[PDB]
Amino acid sequence: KISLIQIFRAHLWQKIHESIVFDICQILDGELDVLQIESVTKETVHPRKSYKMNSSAADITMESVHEWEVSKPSLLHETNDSFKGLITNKMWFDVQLRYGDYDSHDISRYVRAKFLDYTTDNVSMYPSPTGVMIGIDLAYNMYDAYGNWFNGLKPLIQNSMRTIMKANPALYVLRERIRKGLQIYQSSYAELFNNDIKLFVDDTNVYRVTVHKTFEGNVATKAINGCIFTLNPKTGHLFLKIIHTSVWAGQKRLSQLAKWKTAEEVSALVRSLPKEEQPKQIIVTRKAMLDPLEVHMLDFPNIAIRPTELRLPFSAAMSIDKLSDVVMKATEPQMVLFNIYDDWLDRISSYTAFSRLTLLLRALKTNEESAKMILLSDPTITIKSYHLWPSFTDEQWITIESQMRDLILTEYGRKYNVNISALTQTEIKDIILG
Amino acid sequence: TRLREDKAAYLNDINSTESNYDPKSRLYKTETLGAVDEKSKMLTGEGLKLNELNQFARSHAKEMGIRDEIEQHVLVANPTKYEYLKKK
Amino acid sequence: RIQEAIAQDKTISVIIDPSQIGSTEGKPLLSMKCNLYIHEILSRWKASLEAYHPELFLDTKKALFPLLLQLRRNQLAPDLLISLATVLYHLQQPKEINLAVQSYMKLSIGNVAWPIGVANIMIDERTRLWITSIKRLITFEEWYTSNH
Amino acid sequence: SEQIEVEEVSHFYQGRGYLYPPNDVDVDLREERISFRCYLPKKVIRNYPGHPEGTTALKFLPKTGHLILSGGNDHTIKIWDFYHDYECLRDFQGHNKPIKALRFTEDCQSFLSSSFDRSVKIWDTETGKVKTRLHLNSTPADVESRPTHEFIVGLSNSKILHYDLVQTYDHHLSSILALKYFPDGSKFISSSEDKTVRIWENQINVPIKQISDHSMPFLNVHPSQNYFCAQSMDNRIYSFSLKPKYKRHPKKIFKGHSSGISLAFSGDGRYICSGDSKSRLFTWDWNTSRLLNNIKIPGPITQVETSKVICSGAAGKIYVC
Amino acid sequence: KEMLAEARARLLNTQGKKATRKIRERMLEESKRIAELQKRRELKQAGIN
RNA sequence: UUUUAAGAACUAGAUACUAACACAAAUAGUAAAU
Ligand SMILES: [Mg+2]
Repeated sequence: KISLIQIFRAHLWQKIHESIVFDICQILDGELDVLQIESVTKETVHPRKSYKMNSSAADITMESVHEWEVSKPSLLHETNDSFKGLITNKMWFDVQLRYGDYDSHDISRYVRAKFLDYTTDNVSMYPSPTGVMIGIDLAYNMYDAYGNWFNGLKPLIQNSMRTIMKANPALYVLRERIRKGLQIYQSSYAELFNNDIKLFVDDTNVYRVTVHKTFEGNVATKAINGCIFTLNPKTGHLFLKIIHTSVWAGQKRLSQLAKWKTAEEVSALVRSLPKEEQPKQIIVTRKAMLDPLEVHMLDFPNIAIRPTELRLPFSAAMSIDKLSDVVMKATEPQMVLFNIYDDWLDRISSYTAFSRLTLLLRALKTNEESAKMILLSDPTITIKSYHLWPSFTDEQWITIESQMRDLILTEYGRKYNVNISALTQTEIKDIILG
Repeated sequence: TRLREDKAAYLNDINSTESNYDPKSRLYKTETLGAVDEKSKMLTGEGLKLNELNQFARSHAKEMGIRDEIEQHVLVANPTKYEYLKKK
Repeated sequence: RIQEAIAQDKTISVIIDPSQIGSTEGKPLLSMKCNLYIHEILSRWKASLEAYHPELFLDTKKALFPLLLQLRRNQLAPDLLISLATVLYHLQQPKEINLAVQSYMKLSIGNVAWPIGVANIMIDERTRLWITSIKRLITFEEWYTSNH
Repeated sequence: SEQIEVEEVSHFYQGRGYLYPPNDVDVDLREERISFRCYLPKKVIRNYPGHPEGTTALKFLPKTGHLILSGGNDHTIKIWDFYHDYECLRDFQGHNKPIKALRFTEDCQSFLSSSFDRSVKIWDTETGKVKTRLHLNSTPADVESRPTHEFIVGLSNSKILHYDLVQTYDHHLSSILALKYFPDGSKFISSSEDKTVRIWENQINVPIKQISDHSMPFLNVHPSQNYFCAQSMDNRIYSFSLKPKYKRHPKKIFKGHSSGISLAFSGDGRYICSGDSKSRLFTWDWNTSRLLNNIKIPGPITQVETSKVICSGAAGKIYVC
Repeated sequence: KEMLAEARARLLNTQGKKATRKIRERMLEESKRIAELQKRRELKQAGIN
């Protein structure tokens, strides 16, 4: 009972029912002509019909252009049928889910079983006393349809299910997850800048532990406000979702809770946004975020999640004040938007702007406060409220690139006990890129 | 809730022959339409995007960096110095 | 029906005075001003439709229709009008586009947005619908003031 | 909640506030920080009175000791010459219940009072006008003005609140007793009902350091900005440094007296004067670390020119030693 | 000399975690008492009992 | 009738204790392991 309760969560069951059937809401939402389809009319599904097994009801009513010939009910792969027994216009699907077991792993007997009984029963809700059943064993991934038949559907179903059972992601969510539990997995770059909108989520600043006095003597753990850091590398408007420690009040270990509230924020942000401002990808260095993100990213098959293949330096976000100045002032959690690049889109493209930016983050990662002084050594040219980095001239930006660059190389050779003079180019470019 | 207007990539061409959508990272790669060049141009694939518009330029300047460096500035490393080189 | 009067008055402009955003007495007036300003933005987008995402215009108008009617009738809750007005106020300031987006983020999170240059709310479905389109008005404005 | 205030004396106003050109008294209020090597007093000059109940508190005046101001538990506040002069300037009235604490405007024109009636008032020191009243359910304990501008009020209900509400500070558990600023603007030390100190940067909620090892009802900061002095209930004085290492030091300690209270240091840091329940002032040689003098004056709380100190206490009289 | 500080310190504590914990708890109680008192004392200096 | 703290400043780290904080990611007070 433990391992299962993992395997399904955030109502992964219900979500499965939506992904499958709703995705059919599309596929046969748009097939009007060839089957003589007026319109695709489905009943808004009460949230519990997915996991309630008492009794079922007609799902998606097909209301024909003209008229339809209902043969005697057969299976999807029960073949030879004379349609003209009846005629209807309105129809429906019954599409159902069950996790089978070594006694009953044969659906069809279940398909026609449930189908028949339901259809011939009162409580079962039907707009037409004709229809179709499509079941699935999640356990052995099987599926079927025992319906009445007017012509043309059969292969539409067949092939369409080939797709579904091989695609509609929720299933791929299981087959990932089941393999988690089982621990079976069969053995044996610059594109960041392409047109579609690419976002950076990095969560190391989300839950910040803070060490404090233990009544007697011990080391006390706590936390102080975080926020979720996301940006597109291109157009430089920062999305900070403020994390106000109130959030964590009473509950649990906040590792899991961190990851799940990060996911739920990122999702909510996405949903709320318009189709034009939505991303086509998401890129995160922390892979502990995979599952929470994904599981809340079932809802948008359009978007495609992609991890890092490569070593990355995003944890220094807070050490550059003004944003952190904002983090420490928040009375109640909220979004704030910012500007990443100061103004780097005039004198450059965002391209080497980002190269310099990563390098800045780096020398902020290794030696830190030396870099902070390097920046603000001469404050005698002053940063506006809108900028973050010290405003410069060409030369200043330039040489500071050189110097900040120099740190990790030198400190490197010294500190990691392998020489800087014996280096090969490609490892230099490596640490520089990562 | 899902926007019903914009099709999931994998439904674009149903036949299992079409092109492979690997549901983990949700990325079509080859394009879904390999048969009929659509009368009106139609998703042309993911790969059809990657070269386009803002990354080529980068590829060029980086070529100029390699070959210049044998001919000492570094694209990723010091950008603007090189950059204004490639300008000149 | 004073709301039927304010909507017919040609003495009200689209300009938002930030000092009125949280006023209880000025609620009916500010509500109409927000209605008038949104129409004005949709008007300029219309006038240059071919130049800025013409395929998103119709959907944006439809999502904003119910909000506009409410603004015209002064049916928005206090906290909601306050947040919307704040976003629109900053939007009227070219060099304050970032403060508008920041305010927008609060509103979308369910928090009250107060003028930044100068606690909580609840969000519904149809309400979530117009809050999303507001972001489109912001992106259009940034493009408009940038391309002329 | 109504309002009624009165004016003391017909002196009125070149056109000057009473507070303003002390100038006249022997010496100079503008005065350099160290008057000279310091002295301890034997002779008491003024009764003051007016109050029929022991003064809650006594303060002086922003800049130099031009005026003196007292808090009465009869719901009254009075201003005084502070030069031993008979006249008490203008009376203030407007609290329901006994006034617990006060603070002055760094510039010196505004004045703040906190009382057990759950209200806090901002006053015009030149008219006695109740300028503004600040709400909140909790009774408000010690309140300070920012040395440059927000109110900082310590509450019985854990929190400390900055007011224009700007910033709440929830970290403290139990009542808050006193708030100082170790370095102006940047940091302050709050001492709380829970036996701990919380140090913070300004306007930022989280606390920089936590110190706990009986209680600290009153804490004061040296004129050099180098030491802190708390009158722990446990009958001792604990010395702390405002400079960076907030570590209490063994070398300086004071236990010649038994006990809320004020501890003050003679300008030039030569002496420390504690006021205690028994009513005897304890004067210690800060440098040599020894009770140098002691008085049994009063039949005592706050103790504040090198020629004198001013005390108050539960007999309701302000005395000058 | 540091190990000798260690042992030399060790021998001289006879109790165990519990007793020491008590010593603390009790003293904390005493401070609570004294505090509550001087509360009442200063309230008496305002006359309200 | 009581009473003497050698006083002040500077500085560094070294041994310790600790902390559900951080290295396809997960453990607790009936039982533990070639
Ligand atoms: Mg046990």
